[PDB]
Amino acid sequence: VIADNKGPQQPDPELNGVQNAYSNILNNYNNSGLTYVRGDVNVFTGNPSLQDREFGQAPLGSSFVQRRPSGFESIRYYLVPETAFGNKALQESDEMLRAKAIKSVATVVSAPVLEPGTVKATSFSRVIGSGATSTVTPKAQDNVTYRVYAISRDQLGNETASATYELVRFDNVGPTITGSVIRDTSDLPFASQEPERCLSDIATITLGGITDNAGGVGLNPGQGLTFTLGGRQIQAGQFDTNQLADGEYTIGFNSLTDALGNPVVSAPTNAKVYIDN
Amino acid sequence: NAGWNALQLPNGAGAVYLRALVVDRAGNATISTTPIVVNAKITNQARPLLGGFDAFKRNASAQFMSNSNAISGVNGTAVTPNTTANSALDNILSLDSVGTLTTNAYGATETAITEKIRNVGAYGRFDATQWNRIRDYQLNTDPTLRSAYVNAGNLANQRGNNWRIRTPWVELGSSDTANTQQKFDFNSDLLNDFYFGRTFGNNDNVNLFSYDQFNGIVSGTAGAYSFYGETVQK
Amino acid sequence: PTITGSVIRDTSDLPFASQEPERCLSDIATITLGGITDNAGGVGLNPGQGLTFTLGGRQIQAGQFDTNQLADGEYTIGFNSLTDALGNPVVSAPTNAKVYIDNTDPTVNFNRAVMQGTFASGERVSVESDASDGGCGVYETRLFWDTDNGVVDDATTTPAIGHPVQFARQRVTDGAKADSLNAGWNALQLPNGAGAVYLRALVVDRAGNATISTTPIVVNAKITNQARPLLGGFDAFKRNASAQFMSNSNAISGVNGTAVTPNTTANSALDNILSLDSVGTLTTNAYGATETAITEKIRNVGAYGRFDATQWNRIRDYQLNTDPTLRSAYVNAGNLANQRGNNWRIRTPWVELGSSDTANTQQKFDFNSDLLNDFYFGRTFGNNDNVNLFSYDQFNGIVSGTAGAYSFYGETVQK
Amino acid sequence: LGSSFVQRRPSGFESIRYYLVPETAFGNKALQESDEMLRAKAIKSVATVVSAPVLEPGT
Amino acid sequence: LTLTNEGIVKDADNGWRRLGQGVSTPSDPNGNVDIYVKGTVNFSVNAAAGSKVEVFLARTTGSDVPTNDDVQAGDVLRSVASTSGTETFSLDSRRLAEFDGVRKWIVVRINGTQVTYQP
Amino acid sequence: LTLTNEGIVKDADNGWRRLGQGVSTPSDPNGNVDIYVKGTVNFSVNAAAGSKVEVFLART
Repeated sequence: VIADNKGPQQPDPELNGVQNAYSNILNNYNNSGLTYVRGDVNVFTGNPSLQDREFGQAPLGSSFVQRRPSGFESIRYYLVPETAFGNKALQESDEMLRAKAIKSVATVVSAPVLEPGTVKATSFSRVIGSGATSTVTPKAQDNVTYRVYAISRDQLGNETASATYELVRFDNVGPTITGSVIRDTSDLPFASQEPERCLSDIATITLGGITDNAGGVGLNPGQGLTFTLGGRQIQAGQFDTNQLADGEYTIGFNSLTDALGNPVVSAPTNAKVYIDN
Repeated sequence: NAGWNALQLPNGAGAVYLRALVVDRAGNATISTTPIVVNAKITNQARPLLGGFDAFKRNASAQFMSNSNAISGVNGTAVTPNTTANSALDNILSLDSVGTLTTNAYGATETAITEKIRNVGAYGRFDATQWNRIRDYQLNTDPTLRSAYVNAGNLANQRGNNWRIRTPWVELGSSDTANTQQKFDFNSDLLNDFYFGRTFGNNDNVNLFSYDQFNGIVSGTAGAYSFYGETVQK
Repeated sequence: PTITGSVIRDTSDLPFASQEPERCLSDIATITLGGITDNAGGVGLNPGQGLTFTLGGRQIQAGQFDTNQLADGEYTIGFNSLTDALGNPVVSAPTNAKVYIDNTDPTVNFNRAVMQGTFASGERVSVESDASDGGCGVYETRLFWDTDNGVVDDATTTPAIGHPVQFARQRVTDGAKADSLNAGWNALQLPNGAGAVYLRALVVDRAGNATISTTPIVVNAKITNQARPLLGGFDAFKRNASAQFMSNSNAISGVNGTAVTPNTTANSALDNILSLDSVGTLTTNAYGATETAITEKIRNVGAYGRFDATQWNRIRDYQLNTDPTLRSAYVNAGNLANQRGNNWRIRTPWVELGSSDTANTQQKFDFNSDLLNDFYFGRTFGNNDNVNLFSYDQFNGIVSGTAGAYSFYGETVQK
Repeated sequence: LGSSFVQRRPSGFESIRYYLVPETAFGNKALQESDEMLRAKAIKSVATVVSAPVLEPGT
Repeated sequence: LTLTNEGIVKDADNGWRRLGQGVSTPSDPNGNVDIYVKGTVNFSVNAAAGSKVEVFLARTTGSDVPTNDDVQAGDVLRSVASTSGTETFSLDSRRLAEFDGVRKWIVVRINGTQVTYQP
Repeated sequence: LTLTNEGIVKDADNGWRRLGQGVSTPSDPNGNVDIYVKGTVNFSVNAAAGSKVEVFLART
């Protein structure tokens, strides 16, 4: 018989972007060692030079001149929510124990990769998809911080877990904008019957805002949308309506995406006001 | 039953002691020792070269230093035990692959007969204070030593001969092949696997139940080895 | 009211210009924005009112724009709709061009020649490397062997050269997401010497994003490797001129009586020839013997052109200190700086032009070139202006034997 | 060491061919010089007068 | 790489051809007929339907440390759990450049037991 | 350690499997088919009824 009780060398997971319409990537977010992804991400092995252990020269007189382990078999990728690691009783040391621990609390698991793949693909490539647009399986969940681990196993099933993981979050939901209104505040000489429809002289405008979803990547810093009425740019506060012609006008706004380039999800409809001076 | 790849200083002959530590379910612990002799191979003529290494928090950046075959104090990037699930507070021990080589070999007949690097292992050192407490208990304080229903001399002799050792190094894992960043890197929260429910349930006083040093060993096929590491800020 | 389209284009050439300066984008870009005008003979629009433009979640103004402020991905320049003074809507809208922002260098590693011991001089070494890019894709890959590491003092040459020397190259046509370069190098070493040699892979993507990976090996001189090959007279001269040979083995000589300059025209008379005398060129390495001497022969006579020192210095300075990505708020500025400080602190490379090989009827190993860098002038990247920056500054050669010993010669380019 | 043969056995020399290229064609600086295989491709691209390949050194 | 009417092989970046050689003088003649390959070449392997098929370059296991020869995870050319009767894989001739001009083998394993070689 | 439909061996702490190998390049190919074992494995030995049976590791 031949004995094999050691798994291959530890595989290193690595992340790359995907080049299509609905995917964006940020490498480091707010100095937290976190990668933000919209759409698809590509997980591969950064060191396909790993070999199965135990290897080396056989002892003198052996049946072979070198040790012949069972040999490298496969690599698999595991996404584990960060919160699951609040349980400090999970094993770190003894890479086989680490692999068992990772398998215990895994939520998103990829199919094992038996081949490094073609020349045009990365080493043992897998794709993780997110959002409605993506059709790539498996699909992770939004607003969850995942640890990405890789486990490499040999022909007898001996497993070893990565010495390091990757930190990834997903965000596939765009911002939303609140409504804006304009009302008549000039009563002299005689107040308007309805300030909401009939407007004259100085008016007061309150403008809405744009916010990204709670728990998402957020908007780009120091970015705010602009508002127009008829053919003029309007700022919140007091505004002289004499500066533009009479007729029906409505408040318009420009659309902005979030930091991951997610389109605006919901936009309001503003009231139509007639200006009669 | 296990296998150990023998290691020795270059061109040296020495005695190496294999120790077995066994604990029962009430916390009764014993250590047995057996000696062997290790001779360096003919090819074993120099310690493996080490590149820069550093231990740093995961969200931080490395500041490498050249302190091979020694353990360095706290540098600009401190490492501390992480009791929470926050992945940003984990610790990384990284060794540069560019400076890491072994010169051991066996011109030759158009093909050099050489020795390769076999393993890059990461270890966490047992806390010195906790180990000192355990050792003092096993040597002088255990009540069983003053027990009237025991051979107080036989027990003291069998312990004085096995427990007079320094704080152990716990095998965390192997850094193995270099990454796309040309590093051998290992990640840990620097919590002792003897405690925190991994082996025994001990939670309080994180200082006593966390590693005080984050270390690594580079070993080649010829049996030569070098070690590096940094003290834990704690 | 009519509105004109806007254009954003890549104008950041360091370190390497982008293949498509208006699709793939990297670092600083230039934006030209259009405008809104009322129809001729109309009221003429409200006064002091203009359009505002955005690019995927940022407000953008015409001029220089740092693309590091945005994530990598597909974007289009957007604008608001503005009506005229009489409230007439916009009549027509332009569909602005779709662009891709990529500020991430390719990931590159070596699988073969890792975790290494030693090689013997003269034996072939299998060098295998892999590269990938998620953004605009892998374009060009080059492989070099270097003797010295962490040195930036150009204009110097050690007895073992001490500069990266190219020995393999590859190009991807379609900008695929990944590629692999596999090559063989004949190990070289100084006689009766043991040293460390670094194999470097330089990979560029399509926006000009460049990376370098390094793996160390040890080379031991063979038993037969006991002396450097003897070199005859050599000279670099214009094709229509005549040689003036000199004896400066294992060194690089300044401009002699026959200058060599880059030739930007088709005139064959202005080409440059590097010539080495075959009479004085020998190898003394060997293994009386049994009536037949066991010997070592000369394997290769290769011609190289050195990368310009000023251009290389600019590229290196950009990769080490100036790249805007280093100050980017969406990157690990420490990891990136560490990974570059460890691979880009090298001297100007030597580009493999060809092999002189067997001696001619004139008893010379001769090579012909116009001394134009193959990185530029449309061979790899489109760079035409300032011929001084984009032409070789040295015309050099290496003579290597079967035992792995080698010697080098060459002359500085007058430029 | 240990190879199936004691020396390397390349596919072996086959043929030589001659190409006449007008000098003006080299006004395009984008044509390749380095990487002799690339140079051969470049020469084949702009060849005008091409001789038949010669398989023998001749009498 | 078929032979043209002109007397040379057709132009291609990748291909293969079966060549016979002989060497002598001073030694007694010794010859070999081998498949020479350049660039990236495609190959096909036949197996029974439903059989797991694995294809390796050089070694299935057993790294030779003294000769600096290793087996790596990346050396698997192809591996399918189930096969419809035949499999197709690709080989880059520039891999293992140390063996330029000598034989290197492709190893095929069926059901984890049956092993065949092709130089 | 039987083979699953997915293409890898089933998960177990102890088991055995018969594996064929080959090694070559530069050397001529040489292969072996052996029973590989991991963990603690059970074995059976047949003998005539009433016969004393002894089993040793390595050497008698």
